[PDB]
Amino acid sequence: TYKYVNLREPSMDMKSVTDRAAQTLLWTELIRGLGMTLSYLFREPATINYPFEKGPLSPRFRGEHALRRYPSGEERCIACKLCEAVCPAQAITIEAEPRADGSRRTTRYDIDMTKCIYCGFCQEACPVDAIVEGPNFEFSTETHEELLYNKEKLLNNGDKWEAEIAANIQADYLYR
Amino acid sequence: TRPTVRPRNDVAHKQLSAFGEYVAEILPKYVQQVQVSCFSELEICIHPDGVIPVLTFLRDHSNAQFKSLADLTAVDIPTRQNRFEIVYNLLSLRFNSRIRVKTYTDELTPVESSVSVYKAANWYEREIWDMFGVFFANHPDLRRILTDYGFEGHPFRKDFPLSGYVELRYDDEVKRVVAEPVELAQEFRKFDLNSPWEAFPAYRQPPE
Amino acid sequence: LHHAVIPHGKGGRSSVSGIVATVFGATGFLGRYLVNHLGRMGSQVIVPYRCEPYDTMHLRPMGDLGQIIFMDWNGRDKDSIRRAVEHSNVVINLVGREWETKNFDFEDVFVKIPQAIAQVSKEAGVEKFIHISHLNADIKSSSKYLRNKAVGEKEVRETFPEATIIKPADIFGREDRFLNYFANIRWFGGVPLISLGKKTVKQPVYIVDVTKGIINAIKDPDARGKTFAFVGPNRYLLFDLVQYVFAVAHRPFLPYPMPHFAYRWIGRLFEISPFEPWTTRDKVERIHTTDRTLPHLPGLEDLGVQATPLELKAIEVLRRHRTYRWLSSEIEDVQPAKTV
Amino acid sequence: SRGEYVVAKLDDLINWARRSSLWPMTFGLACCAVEMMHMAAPRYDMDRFGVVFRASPRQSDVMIVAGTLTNKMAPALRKVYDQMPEPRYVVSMGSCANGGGYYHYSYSVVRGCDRIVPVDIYVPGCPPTAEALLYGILQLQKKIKREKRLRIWYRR
Amino acid sequence: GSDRSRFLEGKRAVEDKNIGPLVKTIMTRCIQCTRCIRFASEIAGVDDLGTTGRGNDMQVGTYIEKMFMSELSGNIIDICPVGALTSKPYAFTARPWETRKTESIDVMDAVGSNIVVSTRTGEVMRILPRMHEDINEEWISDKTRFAYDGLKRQRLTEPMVRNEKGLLTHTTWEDALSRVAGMLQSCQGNDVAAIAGGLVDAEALIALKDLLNRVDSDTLCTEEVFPTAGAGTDLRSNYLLNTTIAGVEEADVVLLVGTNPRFEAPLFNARIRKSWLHNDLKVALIGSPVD
Amino acid sequence: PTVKPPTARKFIWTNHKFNLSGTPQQYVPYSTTRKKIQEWVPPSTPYK
Amino acid sequence: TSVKPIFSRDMNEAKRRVRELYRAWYREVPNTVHLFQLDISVKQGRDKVREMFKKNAHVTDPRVVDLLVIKGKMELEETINVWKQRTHVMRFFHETEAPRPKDFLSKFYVGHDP
Amino acid sequence: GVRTSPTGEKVTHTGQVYDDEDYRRVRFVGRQKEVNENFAIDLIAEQPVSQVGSRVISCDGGGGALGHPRVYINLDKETKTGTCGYCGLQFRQQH
Amino acid sequence: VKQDMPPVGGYGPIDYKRNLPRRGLSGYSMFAVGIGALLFGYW
Amino acid sequence: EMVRKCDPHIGLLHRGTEKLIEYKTYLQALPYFDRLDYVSMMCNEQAYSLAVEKLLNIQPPPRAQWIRVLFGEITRLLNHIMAVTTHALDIGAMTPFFWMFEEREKMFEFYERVSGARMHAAYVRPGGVHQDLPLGLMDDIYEFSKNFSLRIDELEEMLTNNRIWRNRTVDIGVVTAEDALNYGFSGVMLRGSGIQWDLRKTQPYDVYDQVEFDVPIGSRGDCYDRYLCRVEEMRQSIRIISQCLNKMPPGEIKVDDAKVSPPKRAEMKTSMESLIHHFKLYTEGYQVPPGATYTAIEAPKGEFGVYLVSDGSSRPYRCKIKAPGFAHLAGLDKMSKGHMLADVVAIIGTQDIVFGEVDR
Amino acid sequence: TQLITVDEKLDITTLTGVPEEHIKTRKARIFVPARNNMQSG
Ligand SMILES: CCCCCCCCCCCCCCCCCC(=O)OC[C@H](COP(=O)(O)OCCN)OC(=O)CCCCCCCCCCCCCCCCC
Ligand SMILES: NC(=O)C1=CN([C@@H]2O[C@H](COP(=O)(O)OP(=O)(O)OC[C@H]3O[C@@H](n4cnc5c(N)ncnc54)[C@H](OP(=O)(O)O)[C@@H]3O)[C@@H](O)[C@H]2O)C=CC1
Ligand code: SF4
Ligand code: SF4
Ligand code: SF4
Ligand code: SF4
Ligand code: SF4
Ligand SMILES: [K+]
Ligand SMILES: [Zn+2]
Repeated sequence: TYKYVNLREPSMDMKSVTDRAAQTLLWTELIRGLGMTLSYLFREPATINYPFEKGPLSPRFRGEHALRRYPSGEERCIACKLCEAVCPAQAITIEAEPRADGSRRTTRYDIDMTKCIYCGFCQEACPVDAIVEGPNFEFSTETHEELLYNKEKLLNNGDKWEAEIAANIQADYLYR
Repeated sequence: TRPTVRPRNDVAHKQLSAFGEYVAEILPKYVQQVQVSCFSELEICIHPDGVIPVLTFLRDHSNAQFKSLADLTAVDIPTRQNRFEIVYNLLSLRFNSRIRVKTYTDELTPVESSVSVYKAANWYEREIWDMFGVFFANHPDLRRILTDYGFEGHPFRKDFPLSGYVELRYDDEVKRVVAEPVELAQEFRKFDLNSPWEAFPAYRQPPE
Repeated sequence: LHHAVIPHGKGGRSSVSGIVATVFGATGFLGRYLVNHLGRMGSQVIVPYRCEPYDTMHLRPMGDLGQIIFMDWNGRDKDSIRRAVEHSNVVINLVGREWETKNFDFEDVFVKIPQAIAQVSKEAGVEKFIHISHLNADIKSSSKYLRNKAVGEKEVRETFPEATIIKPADIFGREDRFLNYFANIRWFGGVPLISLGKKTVKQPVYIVDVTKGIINAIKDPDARGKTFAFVGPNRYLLFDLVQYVFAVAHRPFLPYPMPHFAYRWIGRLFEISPFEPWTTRDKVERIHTTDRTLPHLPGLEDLGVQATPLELKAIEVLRRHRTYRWLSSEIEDVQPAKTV
Repeated sequence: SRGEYVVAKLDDLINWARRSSLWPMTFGLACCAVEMMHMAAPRYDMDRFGVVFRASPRQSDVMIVAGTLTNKMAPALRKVYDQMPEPRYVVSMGSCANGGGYYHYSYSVVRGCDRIVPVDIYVPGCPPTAEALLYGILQLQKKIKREKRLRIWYRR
Repeated sequence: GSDRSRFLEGKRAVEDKNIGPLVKTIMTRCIQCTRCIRFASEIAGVDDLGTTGRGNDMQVGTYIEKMFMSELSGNIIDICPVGALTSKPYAFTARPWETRKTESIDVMDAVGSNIVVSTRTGEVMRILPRMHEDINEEWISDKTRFAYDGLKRQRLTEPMVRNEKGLLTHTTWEDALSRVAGMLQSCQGNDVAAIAGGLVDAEALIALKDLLNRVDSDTLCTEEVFPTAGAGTDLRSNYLLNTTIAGVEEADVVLLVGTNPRFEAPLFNARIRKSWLHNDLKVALIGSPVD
Repeated sequence: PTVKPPTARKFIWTNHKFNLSGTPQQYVPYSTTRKKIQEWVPPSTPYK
Repeated sequence: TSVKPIFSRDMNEAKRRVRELYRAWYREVPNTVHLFQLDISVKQGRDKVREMFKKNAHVTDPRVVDLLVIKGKMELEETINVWKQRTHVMRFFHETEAPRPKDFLSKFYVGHDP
Repeated sequence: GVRTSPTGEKVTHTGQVYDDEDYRRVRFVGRQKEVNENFAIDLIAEQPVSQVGSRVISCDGGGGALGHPRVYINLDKETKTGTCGYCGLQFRQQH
Repeated sequence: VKQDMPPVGGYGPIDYKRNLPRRGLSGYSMFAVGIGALLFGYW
Repeated sequence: EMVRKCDPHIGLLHRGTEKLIEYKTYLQALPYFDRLDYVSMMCNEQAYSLAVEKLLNIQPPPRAQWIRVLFGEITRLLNHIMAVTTHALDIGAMTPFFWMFEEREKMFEFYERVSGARMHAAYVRPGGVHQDLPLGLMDDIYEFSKNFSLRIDELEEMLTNNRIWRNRTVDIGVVTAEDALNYGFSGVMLRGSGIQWDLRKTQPYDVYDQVEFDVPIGSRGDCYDRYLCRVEEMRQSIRIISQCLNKMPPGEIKVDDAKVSPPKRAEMKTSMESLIHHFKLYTEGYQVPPGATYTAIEAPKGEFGVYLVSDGSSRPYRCKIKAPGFAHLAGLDKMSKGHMLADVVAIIGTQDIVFGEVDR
Repeated sequence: TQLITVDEKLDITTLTGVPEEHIKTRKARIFVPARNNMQSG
């Protein structure tokens, strides 16, 4: 159930000794290595053409966060603070009060995108699928505070990417 | 109890109880308690004067043969007067087993270094100097190994806070990365999560 | 006072200072250390920049998030100034050019732009304005710099009646043009002077002292409308000053007199390039101008600043110019220069 | 004017020369070094963009701070950045280098590498994928493309 | 309990009520434990909560549109083990794991109820009682529970002085303390005096007493006019509740003269009622015939 | 989406925007909550 | 009250070890100013070392001053071997920190600190 | 349903807009205050009241496992409709 | 149930060993080629 | 150039992991372990999962254990590609680096399909695994393992027979067996030095006593025998992936003790007890019985161990992390004596040192 | 004898690395935590 790597006693007959001396003088394994390199010279390379092509992904991908909505216009977030409770980086800050129709909604929903570790506990802790971690990963910014999303940027990302996040959750929610 | 509950290994429990009685009745000078956990692991709680004479037994004895030092660990507990709980974990490759040797100290009592028995601890208890402040006499290069060079204090003591007492920022005045008192932009929000209902009745502590 | 501008915290980086500063000319030498010293109190600093944004990059590590706001501005543009200073409560003016260019003379930089900034800061409701003039600025000087800067001094004083005018005497530092000018005439031919430079008297003031003076001028309500004269504690001749410069850097030193026959013409001999000028005739007329003594004005003693002299920081400045053979030297090797 | 067009084309040439052959330095710290090596790997392939490693800080342009910035390597990072010739750029890769990350409240973590060096392009993630890092590098090229160095010099 | 369900039917939906602007009532969540009724009958003594219905439709309600307004009517927010009775000012605003529980003292009445101000990120969220056997057993009045949001309106924040017109405007502490001490240094005798309020601790009172003893001014007064005739305040036994609050549980006859202890000191009335209930106390009230 | 079109809503954007960094359309963070402590405003009448 | 010592039996040998550590730092300070090419003087450095020694001047516990000797030897070994940098030596000279309030009136003015 | 302050700044659905003398509008000078313009309280008013004929109605937000957890609403109040606790929809017993 | 499972007949066997094809001539053949090249060059 | 003293100063990446674990609950403190050894993510998840499940006195379902072993061997392929290719990169052969990172890119696509993120999955949780395999994943894992053995073959064609490689690894850092046991070496550092020890064979965890594989044992204890041991562990990992894809059992992927693993979101929105358990697992978390375990597994670097002390509450009281690279980098001081500057780089290559878990 | 006599006050304020500002201006509070009246445990 175990094997001995490098426990080969080489043969000491004049045929194999002449073969190893020919390997030493005439460099057989060097030509073998150069031949393997030459065999990779004549292949199709695996360089995809970004940004006109895109790297392959899955519908489970963890990218930019967003707050979704029902198919009636109402925002899903009912201010229940599970997403900031299970947040391992404590990137989420939630401050809530009843709004003008008495419904339990947030007033501050901040996800610090530089504390956030993109592990997706908030998309699985949210009982109403309000916060989701959508498809976008090309949201690099030139300044640090543009990576401190408030509620407004997350609702705008939800309105931006809803046409994709709805199909991804539609394809994926049977596993969850 | 068939799908989800862990299968109990009574063989390991009986063999570790026999070997715990063995190590107890050989060394009554240093071995204080011998316990076997419910998940079949052995713990030999000893006195800090027996760091070398216990381990040198377990490194050498023909029915111990714990040749490997897997992990040396200190656990700080503030409510005890001997607050540091230094934990030796030993692996015997021939007897296919592990033992745990648990000693104790406060901040000022030195614990004897075990580099003469296992050289592997040459960093580990050295780390216990850096992370806890437990001094290990007769150690060759005992100095800090994980913290920064200008770090005053010992981090993994539980009276040391989560964020430190200094932060580093670059400063263009003196053209230098300097240390200033920390002011967190967001406070570390501590969550009082301990539910007041008794989760495990078999671990109940009897009252005063 | 407004609830967001109430000073909080222990005065560190993430504290709130109660200071909203608009630092014009912040991408130079004084604005560098001024944004550095304001950002460690947590002051919301508006930085108007004219240059490339890359040249402003070294201002970004000087504060917390959102405590430095960069924005474009032009000097002949009232709209940019009113767009930049309307939310502040102190406007510091550090706009200066040691040399005139094709698009800006000294009249644009010292008379037009400070009067525009002070006029807008009056007519937009700013409580504190701070202007920076030179100590030798006079109406009838032989240099264009000091004449235009004294005229701009009088204009800023008369159009904003509480403008804290500050007179630093001669500032030395790391990115200066005072010790870096005296040390970077070494391989040109022998440090030219007039009558061996023993005829003009200076007192150099240190830049951290000037910056702490600007901070204490922002803090002090008693410092409204004054005309401060920031000077160093020790007065020097120019000759033994340049002795001390070439004696800290451990350099050869053979000065020579270059008279007024041809040492104003080495300007038009030595700025034939249109680039950043090494010398000019205004630099010649200002280095060979003595520092006037104005004891009646309040100085660094009258804002709670201990003035740090030359000898404790000249090694920090001029370690850059030693070749290799005395980089492992000390401050206890060079004898300090003679005061006057 | 005419010379305005001359310095405009000169800015176009030198900004193209600087954004077309950015040379990153071999600087990784943590998990993001693996994904930066994936951004060098034959799928996403930085080297097609003229983006090739030089280990010396003297001969590099962009410093991808890929990992976590502790206290013990803050002056090392500052001296490495100071030993890069101007123009030099900084891409902050990953959440720990951006704003403290998963170890933001720790006792020995510098909360973001913008406290130490000036940072141009923040690439968020934990780790950002090699495609996202490549997006940050191409956004850095779009940032270098709209520089106006000689135009501002002619207009100063 | 078990970790999953066997129920596959349609649940019940119990109608909400309206019992006041303090106790938000969502009766779907009730479990019919009847702590409402036992509290409102035995301790609060109001007798306005009951069970209407028989079987699974047994609704803990009032059967009328009555507004349950007692002096202790918020304490059903404490002892309801489910979320059927919530605190309407505290409703939707916080969540208990993040609350920093800081132990403190009520000042709204003279009972001095041991409380916990539980906060969140440096802002007061709610006020709970502490279980303390001699004072406030585990109850508080409604003023104690719901007066935290008067603590965040119309607050004084900055020093304010009269300008040349006679209007109060903001100023620093140097200017304000200079303009107070410049008048203070020109006073002596009874030319300076002090009125104390209702919510001021002993440290500030003794600080201002020593300050006016630097001037030799003994005229320092309170809002509440206690008679200084006789022993006055000299012996302590003529202005205290000399027995205890717990000593009400040892008495048999309690005389109340001119007071309304329901509203002046509500948990003292709750202790009087507990002695009335369990000890068969006799109470006589010389004063107005109040409920 | 030419074969399986996405499901339409009233709130999804009719104009997808690219990354708006560096432009005047760049995101600015701010507090989305109102003022907590109501400060006392003095009556502006004379006090006699 | 009978506990195991570290290196010193009583206060006399502990004072001897503190004294030899101060000897080592007094010898060390000119080398630290020289090879790190600092901007400080030997007078200023030795007065700061005097301040660092007098910061712990209230201890009569022999084990505590033994551990202070050992940690001073660690600082010394991190200074002789160039393991500290310029910044780790200049962290003792708190130069970038603003001057903190000391009296009652300024601490009253700036915040709620006792 | 966004309205505009007298200062010149948009109003969120929370109700936050800065003062005229608050300095923190200077972060919006030269940039834009990214607010949402699909207000949820104005989009939930366009939903008609669902006329149902039961006494206890079961609302789950639609979709089955993609909505909120399924709750039960009593509808015996005829003056007030039965508002769902999560989704903001509302029902009515038609008799 | 519909779940990620292996197919009906399982999977095919997977090679996990070394395969170095033993190419090239013998030693005598390589020295014969080299010495013949020497002799032709010399002639 | 003859090196007389190697002092490896560490702590340049010490980010205080095992103090931050003491303030965060068990689900919250899982993704720290992905970030310790950042090429052996799910193996560290598996070690912490076995520690928490040993304290909780529960066990995973069978399908979750087979998924853990399958992705543990995919992670072993990741770590040994990283080890071989960076040990060749630190010498100068930078070509099989670029060859094998296409295969490692495909395995990160497998992680991106099975969990969503490419490196730090947060997948292997205490109670089994978090999410069941997507449809069509095992077909791609079979189509990957059908092609990866040729990649191992051509890598061994390049570097094993090459004399320039053998001159850099034959007599470099010989480790004697008794001093290997003395210095706390574990895993490959033992097995290259002739010591027969593999924690999947001797102290077996979840289903390694059902899959059949071989243990590569060296003969001289140099860099070269450990190179051959890593190549052969890639061979045996292909063997174990074949045996796991042929023997994947149906069923669930979490433990059905719903007080430990969260319920399905389909029944979280339908049942009451499932919503209460979802709420209290994602806000408080689950309580753990009080006690101290040291669960140690065979990460591809060696013994990766968690000494977890649980006070009874839903947060760990102590979580000590034993890394293999810590004791290996301790043994660096003996291993580099008698060699030069260009051999210390090869010794740091043959001990696969990821400093995130060396520093914690 | 290997045991020394220490009758001095057991003080480690110079060994925990804590600055002086967080020793002589901080008020530690030892208390049994009161029961949350929402709950019965
Ligand atoms: C009086 C009249 C003259 C005035 C002074 C003129 C001085 C020289 C000017 C040279 C050209 C300057 C303009 C440079 C390009 C400006 C336009 C531009 O932005 O083009 C971009 C385009 C590539 O676009 P990009 O975004 O990089 O592509 C991403 C992939 N889609 O880029 C391209 O398609 C290629 C750009 C090539 C640039 C020209 C070729 C290099 C320069 C050769 C001459 C100078 C060389 C001197 C000697 C060097 C050593 C041989
Ligand atoms: N000799 C001295 O050092 C002393 C100087 N002062 C005064 O203090 C001030 C600061 O001095 P210092 O830091 O040394 O000078 P600098 O040359 O170092 O910096 C001046 C700054 O002003 C800006 N500026 C100047 N003119 C214009 C313009 N027309 N349009 C836009 N920006 C402009 C420059 O920006 P950009 O790069 O975009 O042009 C630069 O950032 C000056 O006003 C100076 O006269 C006072 C006493 C002594
Ligand atoms: S992905 Fe993780 S770290 Fe990020 S906000 Fe969600 S729970 Fe927090
Ligand atoms: S995002 Fe979800 S989990 Fe977070 S508070 Fe809103 S509804 Fe609750
Ligand atoms: S941001 Fe996260 S994943 Fe990235 S290097 Fe840091 S710890 Fe690793
Ligand atoms: S106390 Fe709560 S659970 Fe009990 S009867 Fe009242 S509403 Fe129902
Ligand atoms: S938190 Fe308690 S009262 Fe509220 S819905 Fe859940 S079980 Fe019912
Ligand atoms: K309740
Ligand atoms: Zn609903």
